[PDB]
Amino acid sequence: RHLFTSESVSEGHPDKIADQISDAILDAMLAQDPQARVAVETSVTTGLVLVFGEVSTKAYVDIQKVVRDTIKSIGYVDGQYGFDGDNCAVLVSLDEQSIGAGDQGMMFGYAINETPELMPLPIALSHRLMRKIAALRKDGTIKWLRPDAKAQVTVEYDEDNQPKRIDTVVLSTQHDPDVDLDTIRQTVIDQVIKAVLPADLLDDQTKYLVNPTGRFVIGGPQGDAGLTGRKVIVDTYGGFAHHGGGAFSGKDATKVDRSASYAARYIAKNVVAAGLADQVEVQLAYAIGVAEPVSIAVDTAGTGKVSDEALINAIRENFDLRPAGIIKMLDLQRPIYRQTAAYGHFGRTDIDLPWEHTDKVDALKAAFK
Amino acid sequence: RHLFTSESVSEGHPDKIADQISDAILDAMLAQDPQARVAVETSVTTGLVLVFGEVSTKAYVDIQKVVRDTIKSIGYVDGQYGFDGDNCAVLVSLDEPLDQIGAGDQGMMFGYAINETPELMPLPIALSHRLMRKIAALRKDGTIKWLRPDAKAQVTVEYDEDNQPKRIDTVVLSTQHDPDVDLDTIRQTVIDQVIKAVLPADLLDDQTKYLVNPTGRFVIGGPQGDAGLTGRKVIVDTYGGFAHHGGGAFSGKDATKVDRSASYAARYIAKNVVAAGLADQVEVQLAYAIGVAEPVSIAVDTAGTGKVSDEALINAIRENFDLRPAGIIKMLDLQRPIYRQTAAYGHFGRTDIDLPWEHTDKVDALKAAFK
Amino acid sequence: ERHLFTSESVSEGHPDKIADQISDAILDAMLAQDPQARVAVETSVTTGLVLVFGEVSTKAYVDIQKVVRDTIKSIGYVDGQYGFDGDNCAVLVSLDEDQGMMFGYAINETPELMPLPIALSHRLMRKIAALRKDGTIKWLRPDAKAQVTVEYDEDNQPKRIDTVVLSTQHDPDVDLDTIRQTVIDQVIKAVLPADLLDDQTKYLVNPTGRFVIGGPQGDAGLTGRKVIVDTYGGFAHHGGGAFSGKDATKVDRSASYAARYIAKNVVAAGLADQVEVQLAYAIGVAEPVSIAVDTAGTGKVSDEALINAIRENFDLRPAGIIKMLDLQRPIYRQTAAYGHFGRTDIDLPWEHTDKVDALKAA
Amino acid sequence: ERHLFTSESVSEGHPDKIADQISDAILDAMLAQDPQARVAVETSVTTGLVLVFGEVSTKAYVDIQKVVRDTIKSIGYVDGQYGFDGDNCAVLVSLDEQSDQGMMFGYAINETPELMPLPIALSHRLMRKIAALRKDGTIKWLRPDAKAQVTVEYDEDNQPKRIDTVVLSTQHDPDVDLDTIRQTVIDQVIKAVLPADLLDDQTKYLVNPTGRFVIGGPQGDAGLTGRKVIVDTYGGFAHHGGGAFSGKDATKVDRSASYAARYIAKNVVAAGLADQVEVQLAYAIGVAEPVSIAVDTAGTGKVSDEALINAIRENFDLRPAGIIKMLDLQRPIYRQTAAYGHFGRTDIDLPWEHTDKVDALKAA
Ligand SMILES: Nc1ncnc2c1ncn2[C@@H]1O[C@H](COP(=O)(O)OP(=O)(O)NP(=O)(O)O)[C@@H](O)[C@H]1O
Ligand SMILES: Nc1ncnc2c1ncn2[C@@H]1O[C@H](COP(=O)(O)OP(=O)(O)NP(=O)(O)O)[C@@H](O)[C@H]1O
Ligand SMILES: [K+]
Ligand SMILES: [K+]
Ligand SMILES: [K+]
Ligand SMILES: [Mg+2]
Ligand SMILES: [Mg+2]
Ligand SMILES: [Mg+2]
Ligand SMILES: [Mg+2]
Ligand SMILES: [Mg+2]
Ligand SMILES: [Mg+2]
Ligand SMILES: [Mg+2]
Ligand SMILES: [Mg+2]
Repeated sequence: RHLFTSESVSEGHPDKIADQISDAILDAMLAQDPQARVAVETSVTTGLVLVFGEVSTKAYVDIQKVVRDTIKSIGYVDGQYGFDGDNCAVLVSLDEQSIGAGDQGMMFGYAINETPELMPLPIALSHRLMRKIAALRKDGTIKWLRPDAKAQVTVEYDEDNQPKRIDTVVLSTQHDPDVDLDTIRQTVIDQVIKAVLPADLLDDQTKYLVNPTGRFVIGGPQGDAGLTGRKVIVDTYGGFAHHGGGAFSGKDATKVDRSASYAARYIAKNVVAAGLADQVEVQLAYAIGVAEPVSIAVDTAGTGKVSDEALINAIRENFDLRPAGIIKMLDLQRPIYRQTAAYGHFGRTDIDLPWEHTDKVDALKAAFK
Repeated sequence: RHLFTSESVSEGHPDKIADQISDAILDAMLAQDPQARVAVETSVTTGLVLVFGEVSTKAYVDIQKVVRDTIKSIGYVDGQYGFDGDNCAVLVSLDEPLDQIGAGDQGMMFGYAINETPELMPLPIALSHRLMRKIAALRKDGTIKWLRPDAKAQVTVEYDEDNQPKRIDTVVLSTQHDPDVDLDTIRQTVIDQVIKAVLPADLLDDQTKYLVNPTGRFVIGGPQGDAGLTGRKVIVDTYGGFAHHGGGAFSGKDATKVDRSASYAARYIAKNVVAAGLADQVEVQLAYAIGVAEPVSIAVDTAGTGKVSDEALINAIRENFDLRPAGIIKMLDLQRPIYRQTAAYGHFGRTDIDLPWEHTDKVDALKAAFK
Repeated sequence: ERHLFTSESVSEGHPDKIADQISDAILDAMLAQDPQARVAVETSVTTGLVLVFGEVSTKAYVDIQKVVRDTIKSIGYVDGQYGFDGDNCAVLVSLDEDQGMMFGYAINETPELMPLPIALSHRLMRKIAALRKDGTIKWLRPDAKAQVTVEYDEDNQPKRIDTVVLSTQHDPDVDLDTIRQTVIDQVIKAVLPADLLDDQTKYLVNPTGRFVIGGPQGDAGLTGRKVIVDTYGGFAHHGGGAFSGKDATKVDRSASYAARYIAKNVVAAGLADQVEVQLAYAIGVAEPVSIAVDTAGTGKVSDEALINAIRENFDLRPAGIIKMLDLQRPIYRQTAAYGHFGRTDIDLPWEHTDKVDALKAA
Repeated sequence: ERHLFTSESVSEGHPDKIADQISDAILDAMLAQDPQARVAVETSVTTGLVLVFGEVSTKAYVDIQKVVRDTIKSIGYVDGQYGFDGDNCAVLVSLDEQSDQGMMFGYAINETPELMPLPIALSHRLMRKIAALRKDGTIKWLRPDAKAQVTVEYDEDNQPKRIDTVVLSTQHDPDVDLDTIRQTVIDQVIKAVLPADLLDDQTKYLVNPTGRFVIGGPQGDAGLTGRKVIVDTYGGFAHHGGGAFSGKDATKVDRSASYAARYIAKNVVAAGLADQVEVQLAYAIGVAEPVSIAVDTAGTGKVSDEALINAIRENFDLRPAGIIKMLDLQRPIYRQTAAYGHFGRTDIDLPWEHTDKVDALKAA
């Protein structure tokens, strides 16, 4: 029985709090200094936010205000949650310091026509569940919802490895303590899960598990811990793709780890959007102090409507893949990163990310003329 | 040109300092309480070690002593380096059949093995690990007294049309050193006593690029200029990006965490399959459901190197491995202090230490399943 | 020119007192299992944070996190609406493994033989706290402060009470007029002696106004930054140690307790109306090398003769003081708020007047 | 019975003084750009750690990390030798952004030219000398952390009769034996600073009686802002309202009125209106002027107490705002006070140590 599970987490999850803080600080600095170099880790545990890293910028930023404001947007805005943007400890250890690649790295991109956003079905549905739960909290539709939430979607795959059905949805949400489990369960199933899962993939055997922990009143960093870059699979493709092993949040586009991974997605997505494959993993190899990627591999899983060598050729001709090139190409020296630090860097329908534009379709179509 | 790069890092790298501390605390507790539940993150920056997490144990452990002792073994001792086990800040924020123990995460875990190396690991990650382990051994036995703990290796292997390892294209190796040694000496010494001591001669040619400390001088390192966190070397810890990920991290977690135990089990499978000659390579894929001991689903990718059916191989695995969380713990004897040693130079492919999930003692069981 | 003198006291809830009580709660925890425990434990508290740091040497097993969080809960920080909570705040722990002057003071201004300003300040903070904790006033929150200005006559006798300033943390659902009338009636008028009050006595309750979030939230607190509050409200001189976080091995603490024990017994015996006792220790000499005494000419006896009675009736060696006052017991958390001296509400050995007959007889 | 009195001072290197200097270095940094800067900055220091925390409200842009690490380097913790280092130690920062019915006491006494009690003054002079000798490189084996305790013997009339005991403990490189440490401190520090006319063959000199002392600063110990208040003031000769100075801008009457109280005491005694005086200021909530001024001359008054209080009300602006203008306190002048005493300073120029109100008081 071919079953595959992917997870996503809300803005409220401690690991995502860390990622959003790291990227909020990045935005704050790019907002004043497009040239800002940034390398900012965040750690969060019971009542604590430690920010630490190197930075090099002309920008003047009140880190405390950025951290506390980020935590408030997420929804931690009164002490009944245990965690509060105004009342939590914030400790800061920042150093201040004011082409060609710096890492001998591998970066991977992926796309697949399983969903309109060209993402695998499990990660895409997980993301849509966390984004819906969050929207329902924030617009005030469900007043008892608290920030921290998690979804795991198990999809059952065919003989052809096509998505046959949805086997299990696990969804856990933080809530006000004045709401009983039966209400939380019925409400999530009805207004979150059944609002987002396509009806044609559900049957009477689909398992819906809401808050299997039971009550979940105190959350965020309170019982738990959270760190920058511990939701890499959530951040990318839910484990459909390979990894060079950087993490994104807290890093400016100077970091090819981040910029080439965005570029790799841009390629994969345009290839599949153009119909040149049903799925493709793009593999970029950089050498230290060589701008151009030293090597480009491509895996279509034999869904390629074109040669592998011919596809690699189209990509070398229509994408600038030098670190500097990618920055100009995707316009990455702008404060666009806080919004990526929850609900996935890839497959985003709710916000406009440059590497999700399908504006290289005509360029690629034309390359076979 | 089909090129593929993997990195490994020394005990001295800040991310690995974090991983070793988290797992040193785990060992300390298992050493007194095999039943110890542990979830311990570590963060390290300039002169600082923050330890934080949940724990539940009958053990009495001096966390400060464990952290400072771990940092000293790594080699940060007697105040030379700017990071020191005796002199650094340490802050601690700690909270306080075999069927019916089912899984807690609705997770995916992956295992991998490939006959590219005797340890049955991909060539890039394996060589990277061997370089960091050699540099470390040479420091610690005192063969090269000017070496400092923090070091990094990136090995680029060139693959032919059939994706077989053709040659070694580039080795990048950066090491921390005493400031009284010039770059030319560092470079010639690393090339001769580390790289040429470890890279198989038959994969080297006059076009192999050796870049040692391409940044230049590297005197202050560890957490000093940098930052390090538990579970930010997951690719280093596993298969150098040859395999897929459910997205746990290992260090700081007791074997109660199926994220860790099933990943160990998945390697044990993959390695025994390939060791038995039932494939040249296999990725093993385990799917667990919340509160179901048995994996709900097992997939297997041989890349058409399978000497046996996929359905028949999955069958042999279900018959010869206990894959219940509790089962894996008994099977691999995981309630022992065996984890500090995994937190640098890879969890997989280890020839220098004895890890249960690296034993090839299920070969005859699997061979026998096809006669 | 009006001879006015002001002293302040602060509640368990004040951030500096939170620090002092945590440091001393950890000390008690260890003495409770190991009377020989050596302890030197500083605490710092700011927005949502408690850093504990210091040296310790003990056979005791103590969960520091549990001690810190339990201390903070007793103080009354027990739900997140206060901003500060024993369950939800950050707790960081950094625990490793004198040629001095000390001063004592006593004065017959109050039955406890303390200066009137510090004594009244302490009684106000102790009453406000009792009223919160027994649930008499449900809208009170932990953090509170009192400043009592006493007017002194010619002869420097307490003539009247000029001003009482009292500021308390409260639930936000209670109006200022209610807070003021309630504190005046159930705290101030319950504690200030009527014979020292007149129609000119100024009562200022929460002159800042509303005060809903407090403790370490807006502020900062450190171990040993309420030394004047802890002692005699500025009537006395200081060698300049602080008490909380230190076992009785620290002569800074033990000799200061001993100095009070002397002063109090001298004045209780009627040998003076007031006395400051001054103890000088030399490094590696058990006995104090020198004892001075200032009666402010209220001495019923010679200074040299009084010093003589003290040398004859008190063991003043560090070891001696520990045995004499039985100081290797967990009795210190109690002292870390509402004053080390003049305590009628708890039993401290250095407040016993059991050496009166010994000094009368001399 | 022998009337003996001991005061201590500590070096820049002592952990409590490291905390005080960091808190005041941050204050200076902000006043340097914003004279109007409101500041309330605590520092804590333990093994390899500096936590900075407090409220602040300023137009100034300050790299706190750079200020902390630079302060620690001046103190002498500079090249990874000592186990505490300005470049290698942890620095954590928790600063919030916002852009008293008190007693304060002053004291002066003609026991020393600076008009300070002899014990605290001599203690300060020993720590300042030990520090100068380290920093100018005269004694290369000295390390930052050091402590002095001076016991003075007093007469029946409480006049300084002699110096009974000097205790001085210094941190040192481990390659130097105790006999060298002792002879060097006695010769180049103690005998360089103690007035010969107060020494006799009974004067006890104890140098490093503890023994070896190679690791110090915050390493084995802990240090906090405002735990050297007696050292910072008058060595226990005076009374205390119970503020601490370092980390606080002059907006804090705790600090500004204490400076003002010293300014008064010193000018009174400098004018010869008394041999010693303790000045006592009482402030009431919402009254700029001190509500009450007491004065204790210990019967050394050459004038009435009521007449002296009158001269003080007529010649000093004692309103919080008044004191700031009077002593020009909205300037970066505070880092220098955070070691070797706020009062009696001969080596630096502090406004509250000027004796420029003598003629005003003489004339009254
Ligand atoms: N001047 C230098 N020259 C060379 N190497 C250095 C220098 N300074 C630091 N390093 C090393 O480079 C490391 C950073 O590499 P890396 O492993 O990428 O860091 P990371 O903090 O784990 N981030 P990332 O891999 O991008 O997700 C440091 O931890 C040191 O090991
Ligand atoms: N004490 C708790 N009570 C209730 N729910 C909790 C508690 N602790 C954790 N959780 C929930 O479980 C989540 C942690 O699970 P997970 O997403 O695996 O995070 P992680 O362990 O921080 N990261 P990783 O190891 O990289 O997979 C929390 O964010 C909550 O959703
Ligand atoms: K966690
Ligand atoms: K880093
Ligand atoms: K101290
Ligand atoms: Mg985590
Ligand atoms: Mg990287
Ligand atoms: Mg890192
Ligand atoms: Mg998980
Ligand atoms: Mg304070
Ligand atoms: Mg002292
Ligand atoms: Mg101390
Ligand atoms: Mg005050």
